[PDB]
Amino acid sequence: SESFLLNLWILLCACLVLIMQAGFTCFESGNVRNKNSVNVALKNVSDFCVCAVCYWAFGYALMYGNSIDGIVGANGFFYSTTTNSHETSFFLFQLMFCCTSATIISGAVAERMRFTGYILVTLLAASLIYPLFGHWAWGGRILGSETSTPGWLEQLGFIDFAGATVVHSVGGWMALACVLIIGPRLGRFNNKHGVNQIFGDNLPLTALGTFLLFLGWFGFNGGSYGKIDDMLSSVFVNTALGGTFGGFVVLLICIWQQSLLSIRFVLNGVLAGLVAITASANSISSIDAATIGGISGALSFFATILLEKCKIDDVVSVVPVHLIGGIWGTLALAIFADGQYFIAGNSRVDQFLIQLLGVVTCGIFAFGLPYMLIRLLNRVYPLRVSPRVEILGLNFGEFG
Amino acid sequence: SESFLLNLWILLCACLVLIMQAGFTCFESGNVRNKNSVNVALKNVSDFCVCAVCYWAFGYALMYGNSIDGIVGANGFFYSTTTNSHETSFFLFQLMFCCTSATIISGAVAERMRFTGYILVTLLAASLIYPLFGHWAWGGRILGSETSTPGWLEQLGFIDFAGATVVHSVGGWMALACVLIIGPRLGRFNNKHGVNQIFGDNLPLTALGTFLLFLGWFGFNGGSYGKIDDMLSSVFVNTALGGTFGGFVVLLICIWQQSLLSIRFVLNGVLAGLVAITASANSISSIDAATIGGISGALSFFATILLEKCKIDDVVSVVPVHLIGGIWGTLALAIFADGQYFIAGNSRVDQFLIQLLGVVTCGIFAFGLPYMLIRLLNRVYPLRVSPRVEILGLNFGEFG
Amino acid sequence: SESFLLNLWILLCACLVLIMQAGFTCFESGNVRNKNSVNVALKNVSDFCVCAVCYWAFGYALMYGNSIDGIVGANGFFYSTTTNSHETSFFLFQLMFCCTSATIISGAVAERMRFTGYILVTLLAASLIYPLFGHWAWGGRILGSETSTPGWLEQLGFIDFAGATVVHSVGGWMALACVLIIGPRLGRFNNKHGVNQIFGDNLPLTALGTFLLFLGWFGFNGGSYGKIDDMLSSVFVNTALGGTFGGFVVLLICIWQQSLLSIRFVLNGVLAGLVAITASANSISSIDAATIGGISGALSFFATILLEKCKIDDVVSVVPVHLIGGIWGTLALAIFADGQYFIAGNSRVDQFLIQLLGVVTCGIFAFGLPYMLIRLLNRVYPLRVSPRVEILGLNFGEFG
Ligand SMILES: [Cl-]
Ligand SMILES: [Cl-]
Ligand SMILES: [Cl-]
Repeated sequence: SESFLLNLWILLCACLVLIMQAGFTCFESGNVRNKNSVNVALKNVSDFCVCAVCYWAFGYALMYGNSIDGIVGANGFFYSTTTNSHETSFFLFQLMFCCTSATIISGAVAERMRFTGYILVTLLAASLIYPLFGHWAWGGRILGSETSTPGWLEQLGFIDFAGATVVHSVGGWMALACVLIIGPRLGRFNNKHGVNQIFGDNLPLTALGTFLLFLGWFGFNGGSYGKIDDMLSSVFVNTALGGTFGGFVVLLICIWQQSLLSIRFVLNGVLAGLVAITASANSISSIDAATIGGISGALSFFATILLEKCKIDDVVSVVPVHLIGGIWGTLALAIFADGQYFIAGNSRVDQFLIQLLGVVTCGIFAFGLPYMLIRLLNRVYPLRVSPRVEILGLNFGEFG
Repeated sequence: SESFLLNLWILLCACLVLIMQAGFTCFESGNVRNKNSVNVALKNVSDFCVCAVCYWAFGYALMYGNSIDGIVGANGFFYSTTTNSHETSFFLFQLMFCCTSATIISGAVAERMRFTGYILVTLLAASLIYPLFGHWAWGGRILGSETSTPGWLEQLGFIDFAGATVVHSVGGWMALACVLIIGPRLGRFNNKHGVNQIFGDNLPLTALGTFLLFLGWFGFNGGSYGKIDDMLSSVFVNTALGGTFGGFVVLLICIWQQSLLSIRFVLNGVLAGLVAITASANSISSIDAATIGGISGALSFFATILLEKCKIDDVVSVVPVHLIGGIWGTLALAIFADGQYFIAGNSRVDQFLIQLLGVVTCGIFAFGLPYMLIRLLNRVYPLRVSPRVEILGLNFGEFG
Repeated sequence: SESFLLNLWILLCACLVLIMQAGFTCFESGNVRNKNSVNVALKNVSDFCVCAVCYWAFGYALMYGNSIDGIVGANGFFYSTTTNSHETSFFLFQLMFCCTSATIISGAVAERMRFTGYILVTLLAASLIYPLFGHWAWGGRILGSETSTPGWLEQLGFIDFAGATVVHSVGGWMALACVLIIGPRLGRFNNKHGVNQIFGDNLPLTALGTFLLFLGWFGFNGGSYGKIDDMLSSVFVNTALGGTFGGFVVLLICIWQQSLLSIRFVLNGVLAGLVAITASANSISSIDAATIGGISGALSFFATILLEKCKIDDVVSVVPVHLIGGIWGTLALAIFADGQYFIAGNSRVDQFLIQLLGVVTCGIFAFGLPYMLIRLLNRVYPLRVSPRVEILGLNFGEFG
């Protein structure tokens, strides 16, 4: 039966996506202080299970089900059986994407968000924000379907190969809302323009985590390809170049400017390069992959510094990596991608405009609505830990 | 040639099984104190090599060779060549299973078992217990054989898709024998009903380890499927749901009862869910996978507390995860599995009875015989470290 | 299209090779002191990105391009498009090999080499040494080419299945040059024959790293196979036996001689066994894989002790593992490999002689030339950190 190879491919790609969970756990846990080390681990596994349960129970239905009004899908609840012989593999892969998007959120708020806060934000992400935006961008993109209808953004021509916007930007916007609402760590910023660095206690784990993320990204992009043809290997090369030029560019910056704890920035550079090529890995050349990735690295470095100037404390640099990288990648698609991947009646300017409309829509929905709901939640159920718990650390203070 | 795809699948699944070794190393090492950190690592790599050598030299022969009397197989020693074009891939995968079962044993006895004790218990597991029980349950299940004869349990109808009993229960029973014989850590229990917690010093590594185990489990189940058809992806979905509902259920328990160091229990919940679906991933629905996994999570939580009440010190909760999860999964198969996977002349009651006979046989052989031999060994070659070595830690005390 | 399965195989094997990067990071970082922990991580990610950029930009061209004079290839710069439907997958896999070879170098010089020194040595490796030796040994071995010409060593009959010489020996020779030039750590050796051990502070990570390397090695060997046939699974079995007998033999030595911190040696044994079978995994029996791997383990143990006697400080034992294992594997091919894999007009003696010529050529070029250039560089740009930085540690002293 023909359908075997593609199913096996998707299943293996889904496995690689799951290693990104290990990667996030390591990346975050090494960027935090020992007194907070256990919290990050509990949240990463807990967040995963919650997200999976939600996506299985109804998130897949909302995102990929037949569209009632075009807002939201309305079938595929408690996913089990299908007549589409690619759908089960696809469901598993898409479940891993949902888990990715939500996991992304949690690294920004480290060292001062209460545990039940991670859970409630994860619920919001998995239940509403991710599947709804998902439907609008990718609602019609069901592997092996005969019967599918495009989401409204998708129909206007919005392109996102593997989720620079759908996964990465959605996570990043929600992370930005979270850090603005809970506020900066004690001791991070002082009085006028004072910025103290707070360094993780297990930074080798952050390099392990960077390599695990990089590995998982091959599955992330490779499993989104929708088929097999002789151009699949070009998605892999472009993934490798995106990440490596992201890091290499930051390395050049960093040698030049003699950055202290340069390890944080080069590692984030790699991740930003990977995020940026996620929109377009299938539609660009190797030179353009290097270019897009490299620029994303540079953007991540400058965005990190900008956030500090704004007194926003994003512990692992979710916003510089995922949000700025994801916006950059989504727009860059219009600039660099071979025009044959666009709508026939779209020029590069037309593609730029719809990529931008997607970016803006994502910001309004994934920053705007969470910002309002999380601010509401926080008035009646404070999300920041007590000063005592922050000082002593979530390990002893929160988890005894 | 047709046989290529299945061979490549098995080889990749075997690779995933090997990442479970990394996962066990991290899971255990994070649950132990720094003064013992090196011991756990030395034992994990050492145990692997010993087990592999044994399985290659003769364990495969005993487990899968043509059956002399039905007790034990008697060909395939020093495995090299075959006329079965699937046998070499299969041998490698089965070798990784043997290594899995033995590795499982070692986390229960942490912080007070002498190194050479791990080695001798590993020898017992790999040489006798695992391959013999293996033969009885799976002796006929040689990928691509024309000529095979079923083991006696297998012949009566005993079902175990990927080893809830064969791998997980066997390891767990041997772990239980080991902890009973070496006894509890100093400072764990006091006088009447006193229970002191002893917490690991690198618990982020235990989350890394949980994700690596979860990833490896896809290979563990996927490589046991015996073929490819369009239902393979359902084994993957059921694996994902088993693990995630295991963790999710414990999370619900834990929020409710406000558990201290909840991270230990949610992580074990995930592993218990995975163990439970290992018996039946190919024969149940997605809803039943969630159900079986979820119940396994709950059982693991309550079993953990029960063992403490019995003053049994199982450091990483091998028995709650692997043994209680494995027994539960093996019995649950009769309750939930589609009856088409049973013998034609078996009802659910008949299947329940043979699943139970398998459970009991496993306990008698894998707990009973090791308990007796290890107790004998311990009289003449004490397996517990000296109090000085336990207090100072196996790193300095044992490994200088 | 037929070419799909092999491409997917190569891409997945390349993914496994990338996990070796994670493995090296863990292996080295656990063998170093906490005060140096961050440096090792920064160097591992930085080294990767640099190597990738070089290999993409021109290293692939030098190594695999059409041969101008036979010294060096001269096309394939900024690799992008091809008419060979296997070439892109191959390029990615070969890029990961180049990164492997260079990464290997860096663990020997830990705790006292300046960061910019790692970068400059990496540039030398990736720009000149690896691709040029690569061309001579493997220049004609382009997956799916019709038009290829063999490198001069290759033409004489030099065999190296996956790079015991090309990857491992090249890295090891360059590592040896580096440690001789920067010299031993402060406090390592004293006066006459005094040897103080300096132990890593996170040795559990070195076991994680050993398992990740072992896993990646399946991809390393499997992706070098050049095709699919029914003997591919035998390369996997031989990989498993090589590594496990390497460790098992050292375990036997170590129990016997009661080695302190035995974990370091057994782990290195496993890696040495894997390195040794890298030359011949496709051409030997399972018994010979065990034999070659086992001997490599023993050699690694004795080489470790020898280097200490010579007052050479190789922190993670790169030279005992990669160089001594790689030389041993390359020569062992002549001894054990089925003669059908040789040139028709070559006996075992003829094969021995060309394997030896390859070994010697590699030493002259990959030790001799780097030794001279790095010694020159060091006169004008000292590669060793200041005593203050070594004592305080590269984390604070170098990275603030
Ligand atoms: Cl935190
Ligand atoms: Cl221990
Ligand atoms: Cl260093």
